[PDB]
Amino acid sequence: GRVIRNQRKGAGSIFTSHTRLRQGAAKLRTLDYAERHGYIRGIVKQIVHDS
Amino acid sequence: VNVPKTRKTYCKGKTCRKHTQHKVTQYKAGKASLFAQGKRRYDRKQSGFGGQTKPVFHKKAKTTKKVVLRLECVKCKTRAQLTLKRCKHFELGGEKKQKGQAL
Amino acid sequence: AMNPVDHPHGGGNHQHIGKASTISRGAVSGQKAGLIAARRTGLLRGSQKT
RNA sequence: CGAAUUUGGGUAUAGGGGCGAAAGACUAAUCGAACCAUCUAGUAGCUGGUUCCUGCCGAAGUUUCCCUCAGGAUAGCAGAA
RNA sequence: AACUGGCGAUGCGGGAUGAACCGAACGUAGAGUUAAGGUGCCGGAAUACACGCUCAUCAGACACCACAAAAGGUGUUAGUU
RNA sequence: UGAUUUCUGCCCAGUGCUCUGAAUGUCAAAGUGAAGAAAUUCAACCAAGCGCGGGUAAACGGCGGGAGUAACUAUGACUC
RNA sequence: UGACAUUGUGAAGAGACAUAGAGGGCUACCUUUAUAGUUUCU
RNA sequence: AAGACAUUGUCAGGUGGGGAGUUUGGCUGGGGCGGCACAUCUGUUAAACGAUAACGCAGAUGUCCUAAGGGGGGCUCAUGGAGAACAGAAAUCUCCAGUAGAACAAAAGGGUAAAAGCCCCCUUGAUUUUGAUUUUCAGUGUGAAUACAAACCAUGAAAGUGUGGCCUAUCGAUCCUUUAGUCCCUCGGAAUUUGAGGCUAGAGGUGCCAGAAAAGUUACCACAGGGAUAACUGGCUUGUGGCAGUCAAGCGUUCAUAGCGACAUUGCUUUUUGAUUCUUCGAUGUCGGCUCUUCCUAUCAUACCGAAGCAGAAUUCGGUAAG
RNA sequence: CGCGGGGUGGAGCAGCCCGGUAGCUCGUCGGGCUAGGAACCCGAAGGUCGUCGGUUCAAAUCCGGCCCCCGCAACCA
RNA sequence: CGCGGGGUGGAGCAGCCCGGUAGCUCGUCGGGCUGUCAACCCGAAGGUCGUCGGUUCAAAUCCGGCCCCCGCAACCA
RNA sequence: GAUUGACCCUU
Repeated sequence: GRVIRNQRKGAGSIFTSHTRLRQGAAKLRTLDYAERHGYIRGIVKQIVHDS
Repeated sequence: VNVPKTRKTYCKGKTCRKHTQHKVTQYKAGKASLFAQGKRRYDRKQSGFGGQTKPVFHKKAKTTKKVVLRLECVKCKTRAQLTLKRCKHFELGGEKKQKGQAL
Repeated sequence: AMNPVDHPHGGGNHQHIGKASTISRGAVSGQKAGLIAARRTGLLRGSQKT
């Protein structure tokens, strides 16, 4: 037979994600010292659409 | 077919060399031992890659095997082998045929 | 709707899967097309119930 | 015929691989497995061809065995010594 | 599928023509005689000789072979009481 | 599978998928115990799988034939 | 999936090898004691 | 966080059309399906030596038997008749006939009467060694069988007979395994010994039966070929189809033949369809229709006639006739 | 006009591989309560087997003088 | 490929791990309650446990040659 | 709180 589509999806040639429009990885603040002994106050500058 | 368990028959025992009494058994094939040169060669050939390297028979046609009686002389304990024709049923136990009977 | 070269389901004179579409977890790549390691199939009468 | 639209350029995916809104489609006029060179003067019980003269002798399509039936071995038939 | 003879593998004379039929098998020539087949002309060779039969408004004409039957006819010819 | 609408019946015996282990079952290499002088020959068993057992058809798929029943010929709601 | 190696340090229960004491008229698979060659997992 | 567990290395057992490599009989009135004519046996075909074909005809084989083998002895079978008491056409049946009309494991054909059949007694020659021979035949094998030799046995009073089955079928190489025999040869630096390898005879099997280890599909297809071979035409044949005769039992109120015509029987080009496989598979473009020409006559109409169960009209049966 | 099934009693007709002359089919003097009535047997059959024969086991079917289709010619490439 | 509890009725079942030989429905044979009508409850056909040997208190139960059932798709002359 | 279902003819 032939290599089937779900097999082909793993070589990641045309099946990689389209990451151009994205705004970055959405990750928490790193767990440094304040997040586990006190708190730290940040400000929500903007709320945006991530493609 | 019914064969008696005893038989007067020639024994070439070098001590009898004449007709003597023999006990009669059926011959059993005997276990195919390892370390026989043929099995050793077969195992060596089958080791590795290449699959089955010799032929395995499939087209069986015979429905009976030839029976071999083993005749153990009761005098000198010399053994002899003799085959009969092909039979579906073979009995060594003697239950003689009786003519003047009903059923 | 493919040919048998393209998929386990392809081919036939009618569009049918042919063999059971529930595939073993121990299957291989190229075999794992369908319902992988399905405990049950068909329409289920129930809710998630967490 | 305003969009699952059309298209340039750049870029990625390479052969039992790719790619496929799926026709075994497309992958440089090549696709039910591309092209190039080599292994390779691949094998062919099958088709075709097989180059001067004269003289003498001169068949067989039958037997047996063969995964044997378009083939061979064997015996027969023929030549030469 | 039969004791065989041929064609294949073979020309020659005859069957108009024809692998196999008939005659006969083959060096190059010359005389004679023939085979099978023929002798009105084509065409070499008697429009010979002899006795009959036949006239068809689809005659017939020489084996293999290239076809005709049952049944009929005071057509005509020859044959018992 | 193929928009709406309306519905999606029965069958887990078969094949497949899945799930505890209740298991006189089968059960490799290694490991162990008898013997042998030793190469070796004999015995259980915590492996997985296969069995067994349960589930599952919007999994693959399947959805017959008989016997009896009533007064036009039939005729079967009903019972096996 | 198992075994061996990587691979090193401590903890309760299950099989034999009771030399012996709980049973039913020349006597059944049989629950259970010293555990100083032995056992893997919960 | 996790922890001697995962991981990793090696081996071992599962699973593994996801992938790989292969294979997927022969004969054959094309191939396929069927069958086995593939190894065999009987009768016939088979044409009075032998041999002899077809997917000819009627069948059979892959078994069965410690007796259904071997010897000896005694007896005679099937059937018919006259027969006893229940009791009868078919129990028990005493005689008389009885050439086998019975039986002999099975298919058929042969063979057999103081037996080769049926009873009874004994028995293991269905044993050992190796040769020779007949059939198929290459005068190879296999299978089967024949007559001896040298033994050892059985049976009988003995002569004799017996080397499986009354004869003609009932079966199997190499390699491997396994058993039996000498406990004989070898393990190559002398060997306790085990193990292994040899010598001779059997068994485990190839039924495609001189013996490969083997599933499909291709309407996506490929190559070498084949007119050795199918699907047109053409060719031979004409069963079948179509058409036409002969004879007349009857139908036609009477009346075989105006018109028909049974039971039989003789024929005609192939407009049917078969049967065959001669031509063509380095290709003869295929169904029908359209178009157009021509030909045949077994004449539907038209021309002219004969005949009717032809009064007239309308019909029906025939002739010359395809203009 | 297929070696295939039929003319299966007044309809309707199932076994069809041997007819003491029913190959199967509501009622009628009568079986227990007779209050008439409500399931089952016979002294009633238009098959004298579609009709002329006798190879005639009793035949008058398995031979013929009348029509078609319940898996009736799917064939042409 | 030394084959796995197993062969208990005309159609389905385990009782047995040291010895009491025997049953559940249908198709039946029979008996009645309710007054009578299927159901409703009570005894019987196929069981000599498929020739066989062992325990001389109990072999259908435990073993040893066999017969059309077979998934032990279990390193297969 | 079980299984008791049915019963063809006139004012």
